[PDB]
Amino acid sequence: SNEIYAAINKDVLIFAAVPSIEEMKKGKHPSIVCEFPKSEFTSEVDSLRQVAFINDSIVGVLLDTDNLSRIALLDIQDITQPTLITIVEVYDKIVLLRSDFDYNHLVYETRDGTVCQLDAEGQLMEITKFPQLVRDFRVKRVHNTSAEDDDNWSAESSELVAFGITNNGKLFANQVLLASAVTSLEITDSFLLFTTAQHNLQFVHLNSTDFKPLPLVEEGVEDERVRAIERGSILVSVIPSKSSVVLQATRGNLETIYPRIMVLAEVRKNIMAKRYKEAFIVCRTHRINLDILHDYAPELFIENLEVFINQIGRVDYLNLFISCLSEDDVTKTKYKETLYSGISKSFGMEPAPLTEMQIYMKKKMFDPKTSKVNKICDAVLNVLLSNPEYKKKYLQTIITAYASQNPQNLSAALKLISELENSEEKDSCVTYLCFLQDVNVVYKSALSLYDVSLALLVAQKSQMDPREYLPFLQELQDNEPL
Amino acid sequence: QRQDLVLFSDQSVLPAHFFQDSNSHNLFFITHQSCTQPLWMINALVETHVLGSPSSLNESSSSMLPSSTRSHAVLASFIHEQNYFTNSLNKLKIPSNNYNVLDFLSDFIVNNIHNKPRDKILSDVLAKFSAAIQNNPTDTIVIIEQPELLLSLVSGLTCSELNNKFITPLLRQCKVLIIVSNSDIFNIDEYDASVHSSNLQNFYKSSFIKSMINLNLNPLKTGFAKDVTGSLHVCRGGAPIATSNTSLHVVENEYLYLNEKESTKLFYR
Amino acid sequence: SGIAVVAVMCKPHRCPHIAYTGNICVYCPGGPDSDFEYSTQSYTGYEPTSMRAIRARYDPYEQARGRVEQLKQLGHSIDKVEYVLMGGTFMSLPKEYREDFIVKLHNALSGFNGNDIDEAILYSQQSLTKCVGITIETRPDYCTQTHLDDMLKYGCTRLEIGVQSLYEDVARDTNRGHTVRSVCETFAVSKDAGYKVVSHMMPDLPNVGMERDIEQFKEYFENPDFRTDGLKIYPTLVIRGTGLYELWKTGRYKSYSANALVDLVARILALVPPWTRIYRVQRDIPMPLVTSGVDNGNLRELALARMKDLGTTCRDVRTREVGIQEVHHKVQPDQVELIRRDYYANGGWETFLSYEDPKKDILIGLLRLRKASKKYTYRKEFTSQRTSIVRELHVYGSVVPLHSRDPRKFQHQGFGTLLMEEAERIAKEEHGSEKISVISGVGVRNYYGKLGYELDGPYMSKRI
Amino acid sequence: DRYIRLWRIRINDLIDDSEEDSKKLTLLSNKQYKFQIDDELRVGINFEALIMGHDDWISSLQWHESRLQLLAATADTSLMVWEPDETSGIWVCSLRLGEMSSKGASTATGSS
Amino acid sequence: ASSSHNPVILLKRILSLTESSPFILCLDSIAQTSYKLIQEFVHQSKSKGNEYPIVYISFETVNKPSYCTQFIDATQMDFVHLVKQIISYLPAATATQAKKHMVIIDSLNYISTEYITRFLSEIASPHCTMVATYHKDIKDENRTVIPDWNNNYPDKLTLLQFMATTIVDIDVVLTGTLDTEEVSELLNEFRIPRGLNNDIFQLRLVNKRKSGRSLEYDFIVNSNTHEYELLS
Ligand code: SF4
Repeated sequence: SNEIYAAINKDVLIFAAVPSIEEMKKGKHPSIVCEFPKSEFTSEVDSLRQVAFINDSIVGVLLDTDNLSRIALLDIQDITQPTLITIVEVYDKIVLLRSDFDYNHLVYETRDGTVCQLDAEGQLMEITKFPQLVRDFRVKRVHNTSAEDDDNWSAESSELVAFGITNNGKLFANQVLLASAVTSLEITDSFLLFTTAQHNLQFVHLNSTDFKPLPLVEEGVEDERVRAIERGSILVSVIPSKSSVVLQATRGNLETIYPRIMVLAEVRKNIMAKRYKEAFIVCRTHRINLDILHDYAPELFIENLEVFINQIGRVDYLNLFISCLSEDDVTKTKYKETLYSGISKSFGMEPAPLTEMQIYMKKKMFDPKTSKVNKICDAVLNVLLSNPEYKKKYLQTIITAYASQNPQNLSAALKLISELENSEEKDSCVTYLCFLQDVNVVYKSALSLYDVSLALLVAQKSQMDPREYLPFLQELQDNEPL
Repeated sequence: QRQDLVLFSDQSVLPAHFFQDSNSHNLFFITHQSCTQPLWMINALVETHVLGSPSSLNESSSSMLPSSTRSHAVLASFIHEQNYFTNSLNKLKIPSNNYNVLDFLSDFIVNNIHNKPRDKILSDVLAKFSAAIQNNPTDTIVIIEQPELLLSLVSGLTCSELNNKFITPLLRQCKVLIIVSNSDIFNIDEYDASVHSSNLQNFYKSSFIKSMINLNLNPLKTGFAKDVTGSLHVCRGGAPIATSNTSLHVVENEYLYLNEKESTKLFYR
Repeated sequence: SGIAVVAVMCKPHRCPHIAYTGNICVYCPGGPDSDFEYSTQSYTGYEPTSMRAIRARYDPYEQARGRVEQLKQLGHSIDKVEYVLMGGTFMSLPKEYREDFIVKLHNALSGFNGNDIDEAILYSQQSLTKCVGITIETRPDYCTQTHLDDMLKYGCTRLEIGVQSLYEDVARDTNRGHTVRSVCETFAVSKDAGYKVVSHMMPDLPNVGMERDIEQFKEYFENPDFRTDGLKIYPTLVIRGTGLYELWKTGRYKSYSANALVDLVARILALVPPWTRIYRVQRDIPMPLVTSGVDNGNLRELALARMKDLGTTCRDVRTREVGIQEVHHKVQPDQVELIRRDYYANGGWETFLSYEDPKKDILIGLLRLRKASKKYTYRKEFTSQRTSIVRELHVYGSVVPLHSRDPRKFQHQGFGTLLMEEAERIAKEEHGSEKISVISGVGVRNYYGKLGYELDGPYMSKRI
Repeated sequence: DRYIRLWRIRINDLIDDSEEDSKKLTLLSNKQYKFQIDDELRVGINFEALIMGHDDWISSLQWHESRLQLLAATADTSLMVWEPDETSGIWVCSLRLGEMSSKGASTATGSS
Repeated sequence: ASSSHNPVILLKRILSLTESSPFILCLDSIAQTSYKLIQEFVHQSKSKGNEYPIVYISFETVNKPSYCTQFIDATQMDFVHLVKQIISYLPAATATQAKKHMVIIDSLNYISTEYITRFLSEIASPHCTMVATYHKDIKDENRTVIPDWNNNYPDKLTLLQFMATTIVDIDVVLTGTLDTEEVSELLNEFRIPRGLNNDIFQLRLVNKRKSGRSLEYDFIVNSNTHEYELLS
């Protein structure tokens, strides 16, 4: 819970504690409370080297003789001398020691290359042996589920997996070889990160068991398997709550970056809960394509557009997003689910843009009933045009919907403009419509809707000759309507 | 910083089963720019064949004396002499008794090759190795060093006769052959050897066609630095691998190497 | 667009640090005492700006007006100009001269014809042809708090204080009047005021080896004291009139060859932190009068070939800039991300935010933020509570095209707002500040007055 | 901006009309500024003409007594006299004084 | 006309010896060696079932080819012998109704030009199919010929291009960061960079017909699955 800390001096152990995280964020300096001598529970045995914690209530210590390396355990208490619990007798020497992935038990390594796990009440069970002596290792609970991208909901049982890296820098699974030379590794929920000797940040999604060696390093990934990072930069910490990774540079300054995969996971999670405001902010502030809002689930949007409109009260936000629309599947070119589906495949092969002459077949293919843009426009139009109050709040949205088609209904836009009680408001609408489209065609439509004021008001911005619009209206303004 | 030296898919430089397969042959071709010398690689090859590991780069060299080992090694050269080979390679501690060393420089020039028919010279220079390898037939490695110089020695010899009289019989008789040479002929500034000096270059091109692996030691570009000496290239030769296993192939990578006090270091850019 | 740099000149004078050492610093060429004698120090008087200054008898009004009109007539139209001053130590001169100089330089563009500099700057705020700051050259001995207040009132935005070395014998043997360590406190006091600070270096100097040259730069970039926002590298060239030529005449001096210098530059460029802008390794020199050294017109043109042969190419701002609009938009860019770095420099924590492409390492926009400390701040604005300062806003993100679905007809006009709100987020959450301030030139005091910042003294600030 | 413009002003009973209640084409730049000053006086102001053709910023405009002429001084020391054009309706400069080339006390090129 | 309406079909008919070809020539270099095309012959000409004696006459090769059924070493024979100890294995110009075999020559660069045409005269029969590769990076020996002003005759390349009825050129497809200019340069000073000698290669086909002009096309050939793609 990040409120208890233990430090070992010689012959005494010191425990410090804080009331809460918020108090530390307020300005309460950490308070030292517990001071426990050595002769109380050990009687001056040789060594005092390491220490570890279990779920805020168990503290483990290593006491080493010439060859025997006992592990002392204490169930914590208050300031008054936390009592001793059974210390075990071990017949080997310990090298490394950590906690487990959820702060429940302890894991440790012997001087031969064997990792074993022990429980908080003297329950012992051996785990694994390593193919080569290592300098670092990490124990992780791999879910034993069967789905390749974990699309199950029964939450099947899990198994303990302990990785490792040698002094030469070769990343190892339990018994699986990985990239030849690396220098770092960090594991969190379903996530593994490691930096090779070429210093590329490479990701691993923990799906299930049966690991295999990773492929030869290649150039570029469409998914988030491979990212380029500065030289000498080892990893420091991972914060998936904000989709961030923090690392240490070689000269001694911090750095923090946000790889695309964890941001995409966050936005997908926000989508699943029918929350269309936080996802918008996340997708915008990190320069993520806005089509992914519902391009990954069209039917949900077709049924939830009525609340999509209500959740986002900013007119400009809606205008931006609807103008931010394309037709392709952003789920297949930018944000493929191959971020975590499949293992041991070929890499991204950084794509190239299409040659221009071979795109026009799609242009000639276009009909209103095929494109996503037209169906989205019709949906939002019929949703908004069912209440005059909503029109008088998103006229800009309606104009954008009209102008977001190949068969643009600019005539309807000018019809909607005509009914305003104001002149400068009509001017603002005219300017907005001129932003998206050429003034020439707008003037053509203004002529085609049989009115005189609108034509000249559009022609003001036409930047054409005075003689283009003087005599035409000077004749039109006078005669009979027929 | 330091990186391992791997030259095959089996994560081994010199596979042992190569010596265990009968009815097979293989050829390695090594080229060094004559501003540097590949001796520190010949040593590694010999150690990894005999001791089974690179005993100077990746492994310590405190027990480097492979004399009287179950394996064998045969080296022959023209550029230097028997005296240099013994004194130096024993100061480099390259074995002696489970080993064969051949000179063709000291006292060989003086009317032992000169003013004699060419056919006898070629026959005898072939018979030297044809008799020196009869003892141990299937646990030896043989390396020749810069044999093209002999072309300039024999009165009027082209690439074809020398090749078919010396090189191919040697590889047919022996299991595996390693040929090392230098490439200054391709590095004359503002002069074209393709004008009339193509006879020697024919040998290089023929060897690269016949070779299986190609090792290149080349100097740095425009300038000269302190922390790095040269560049190391590995490439697939012309001929295919004559092994019996199917998954075998060659790894493809480039190294930067520094040499200092017989100690070599390899790493990446 | 229309960014303009119009250099001006001040009347000749003598820097007083000569007084306690006897002469000018050894490498300084020319000067009033030299044969030229109508020229400010460190300039031979043969530069085109020197010619334009002499014919005007060293008057700021005429120089500024003439250069502006010439630039306008050439074919470019100007609406954003930044002034730079040159020559000696401008701050040494008496009180009235600097006031009149600044008032003239602002009234040249504003069109105003008054006095009482407060009114001049007040009118210059509401003027066309906006000014985007000044660049004043000054020495460590003249950066005291009173002078800093003067510069803040004038409208200056960034200084450039040279150090020329970090060893201690060089300071006395080059007749430069300041110990090296005092420059650190100068940087510390200057930075807390929001002044971007740039330095100078010269690789080869008398009684300096190639080694010492290497680790002096290494210590400059590594030590948390010599971390500054810019650099200039001046290879040592020997002009006949300098005190350097006497050493060569007496045989007490020798230079480097070409290979040594190109190797040194290649090594140096492979260490630059990614928040410092290497200004000019290929500086501008009086060519024919040099007697010792090597050609410097294309040093980097060969250093690049060197890094392509050793690896780890440069990472400065300049090489990674894409520009305001269509400089390298011939190809559609790649993945765009936000990168945030933090470092400790001169008794304080500072943050550098940027919008970059990580696959190919280009740069689009950047921002700098500093958390004010307690042992260096003295301004009555910054001595009332905790506060943070935006030392520089830089938006080349005025680019129309982009990668990852650029705005169609909005074309990144709200791009800067992203960074501004990003800065405000960590100002409110991490710094725990109660006031945020931004420094800027007087001509651009409105691009920041729309986001809510209100004016106090020379600063644009808003609370939390 | 180096341009000189004019504005005509009329009292009531002579103010230009047909702007209101008449089918005419109103341009963007020909707007008429009318104001009811008091219960008995209304003034109409309109734009007349654009005069240009100078090398720097205008500094002094002065009227006359017996002519429709103006005196224009620039920052280039040039002097111009602008007079009405009875033939083309757009005023053309009458006299141009100060062709001497002099900038400051020391003259190199141009004038100032 | 109504035959070989697709270039791929023509290539496969040539490869599998469906249509007889008295002479075929293949060009290669150091940038891409030419022993994969023999694999193409072996694989394609076995679908029709040609187990007929695949003689492999060799001048330089040290190893014995598994894919072939014969092995002849010609480092000790002269011209007349070399013709004579091949007519036995091959269906020599007797038995006017008989089968056809396969001939693989490892190298053409070791033979003097003076006999070239005769090596195609004493053996040319409707029973034999000569296949041989030509390395273009080896310049032959010309001191013996003494090319003075009165001792002249055409060079080997033109004779090889003339007496051939089908010509195929081999090239290595560029895949990574190497282009033709710098590749040819580095080969000139012999640095041999990575990005050479792969199985996926490219071919240029020139097929000659009687009483008419030949046809020239290009192909992309893979040596893994034995599949082809014509030039776009
Ligand atoms: S301080 Fe500047 S002006 Fe003074 S002598 Fe040194 S370089 Fe010249």
